[PDB]
Amino acid sequence: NIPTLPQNDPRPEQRAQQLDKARETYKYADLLPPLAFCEGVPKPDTPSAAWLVTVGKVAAAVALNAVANRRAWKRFDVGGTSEEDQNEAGHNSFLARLENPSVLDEVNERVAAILGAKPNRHVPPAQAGNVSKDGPNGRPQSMDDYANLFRRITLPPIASTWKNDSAFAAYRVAGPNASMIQRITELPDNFAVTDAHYKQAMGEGDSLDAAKAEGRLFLADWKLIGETLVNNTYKGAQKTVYAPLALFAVPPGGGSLAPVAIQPGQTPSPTNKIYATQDGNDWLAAKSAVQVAEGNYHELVSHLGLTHLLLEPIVMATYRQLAQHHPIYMLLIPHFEGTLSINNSAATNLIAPGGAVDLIFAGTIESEHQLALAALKRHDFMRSGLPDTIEQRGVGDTSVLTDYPYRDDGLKIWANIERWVTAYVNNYYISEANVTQDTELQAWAAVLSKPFAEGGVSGFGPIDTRAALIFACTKVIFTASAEHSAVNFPQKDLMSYAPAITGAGWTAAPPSQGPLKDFQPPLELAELQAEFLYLLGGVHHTKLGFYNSNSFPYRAWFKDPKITAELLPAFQRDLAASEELIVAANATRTFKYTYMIPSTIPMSINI
Amino acid sequence: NIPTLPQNDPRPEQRAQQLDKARETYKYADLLPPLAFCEGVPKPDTPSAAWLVTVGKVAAAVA
Repeated sequence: NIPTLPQNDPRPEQRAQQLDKARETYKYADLLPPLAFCEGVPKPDTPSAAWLVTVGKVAAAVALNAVANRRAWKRFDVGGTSEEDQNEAGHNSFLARLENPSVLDEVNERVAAILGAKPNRHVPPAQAGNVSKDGPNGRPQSMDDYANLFRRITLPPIASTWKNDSAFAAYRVAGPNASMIQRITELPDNFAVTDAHYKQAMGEGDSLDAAKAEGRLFLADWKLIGETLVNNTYKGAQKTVYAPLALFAVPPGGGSLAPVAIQPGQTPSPTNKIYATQDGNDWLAAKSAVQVAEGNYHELVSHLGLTHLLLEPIVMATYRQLAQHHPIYMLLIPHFEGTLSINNSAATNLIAPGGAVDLIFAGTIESEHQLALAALKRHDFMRSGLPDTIEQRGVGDTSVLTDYPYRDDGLKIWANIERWVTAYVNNYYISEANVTQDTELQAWAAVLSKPFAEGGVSGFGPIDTRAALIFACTKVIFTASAEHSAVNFPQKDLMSYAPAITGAGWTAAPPSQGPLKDFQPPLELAELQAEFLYLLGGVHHTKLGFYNSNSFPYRAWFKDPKITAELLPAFQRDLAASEELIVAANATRTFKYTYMIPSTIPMSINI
Repeated sequence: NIPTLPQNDPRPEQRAQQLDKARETYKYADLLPPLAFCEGVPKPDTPSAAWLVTVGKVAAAVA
C-alpha cells in the first residue's frame, strides 16, 4: 500500500466513503467550551494494554505509598489494602501480559481516582464531611512531614536543593516551563530594579547598565496570571497566587542564568516592593511566590493549554478530513496515540470541578480554565516554531546565555523532525499544485483555520505551500513529542515535592510571616500533589522515530517501502545522532536535562 | 475559667486544635449567592427545647 493524495486516488468513491464513515466515529462534544472536543473516547482510540500495563504499575506504586502514609498516621484494614494492591501488580505482570479484564476497569479507574482526587483511594473492587483522619492531613508539625510523604516513591533530588539560588534559576532554562524568559534592554517601568539589587547578585564589579547593553539581562513575567485567576479557598484556608516579575542575568562574557530581583505584584505599592538577593527570608519567599505562579502557568499554559488542548482540534480534524489513504494522515495519526483518551481524562477529572487542580492550585477551577483559554487564544500557530520563538524572546546567543538546555537540546530535535517531515512531504507532494488541489488537506485546513471562537486553532493557516505543510506537521509532531516531553515529565522529577513548587502559597505573601512550614499546603493536598504528578510524569509510552500500531501486534505502521526501507531510517539515524550529542552534553551538566533525549521522547501525548 | 487572648494563652496548642475541630463543625455553604452560609444546621446550634416549646405554643394557635 502506497498513500496518495485524493485527486490521484484511483478509487475516490471508496476513499471518500471511508471519510463519511469516519466523521461518524469522530463527532464533536462540548466537554470544554470554546474548544473543539471529541465526544467520549472512540473505540479504536482505546488505550493499548501496553499503555495500561505501563501505567498500572505506576498507579499501583502511588497507591502503595498512600497506604504506607496510612500506617504512619496512627503509628489489618490498611494491611489487607496493601496486599490487594500488590496482587494487582501480580495481575499486571502476568494477566494482560499473556497478550495472545484487569487492564479494563482497574487501571483506568485508578488513574481517575488519583486525577479526580477521590478519597477512599486505597483498593478497587473492595467496595465491601472532612478528610479522613487515618491518613496525613491538616497542618504539619515540621517540614519533615512533606519529605516523609514520599514512602514507597523516591523523594526527587530537587527536594534537597530547591533553596539554592542556582536551582531557582535552573527552573527557567531547564525546568517544567522552560520557555518563559525573554531578553530585555530596558527594564519595565513597573519593575525598576536598582544597581544595589544587581551588585548583591552579580558582584560589585558588574553593573546593571553593563548587562542590558551586552544583552545579559533576561526577564520573566507571569503577568497573565493576574489578568485571569481568581483566588479560591480550601475549607476556609485562603490560597493565593501573584503575578510576579523576576529578573535574571548572566556573568560578563557568558555563563549560566542567575536571579537578580523579584517583585511579587505587577504594580508597585507600599505592599508590593522589589525583593533582592540579600533579603534573607523575604527573598526565599519571593522565589517561593514565583514558583507558585509557574506551577499554575506551567500546568495550564505551558502544559495542558499548549500541548494537550492545542492538539485536540488537530487530531479531530485529521480523522474527519484526511482519508486513511492520505499520506499526511500517515505522517500524523501515529503521533496522536492516546491523545484522544488522555484529554477525556483531563477534561472530565483532572481539571473538572472537585479535581486535583481545583484543590491543590490557587485559582478557582473556572479561572484556571480561563487561564488556559487566554493562552490558547493569543497563540500564533504559524509563528510558534521552536527556532521562531527563540529569536522572539532573544535567547538565541549561545555565547552569552550558554546554559539553556531546553533551547540547545530542543533545537536539535526540532531540526531532526523538520528534516524528516521535509523528506516526507516532498516525496508525496512533488508539485505545488499537489497542495492546492488537495481537497482533503484544504478541507482539513478550513476547519483548523476557523476563528478561535468556533473551535479553531489561533494563527493557523493558510497552508498553501509545501513550506506551510512542512511547518504545520513539524510543529504538530514537535509538540506531540519533544515539546510535550519538556512539560510533562518534569512533573515527576521537579514538581512532586510541595515546598519545591506547588499550585498555592498558603500564607499571604513574600513578606515572611513565620516558620516556613506555614507557606506550604496541607498534608492531604501535599500528598495528592506528589501522587498525581508522579503518575502523569512517570509513564514513558511509545518512542519518537518508531511507528507502530495501537494493537497487540504493535507491527510496523508504515507500508510504503520508500518510507520504511529508506526515509524513516534516515530519521531514526538522525535522532540517534542527536542522542549522542545530548548525552555527551548532559554528563558535563550538574542540573541534568533528559527530556530531549530521543530514547525517551514519546510519539504522542498520552499521560 | 477565665477567658484569654491567644498570645497570652498558657495552653496555646490545645487552643489551636479546638479551632481546627470548630472549623469542621462550622463549614461554609452557598445557600445564597454572594453570601456565606452554614452547611445545614450544626448540632450545637440546633434549637433549644425552650425555643421549640415557646414556638410550638404559637404554631398551634396558627394551626
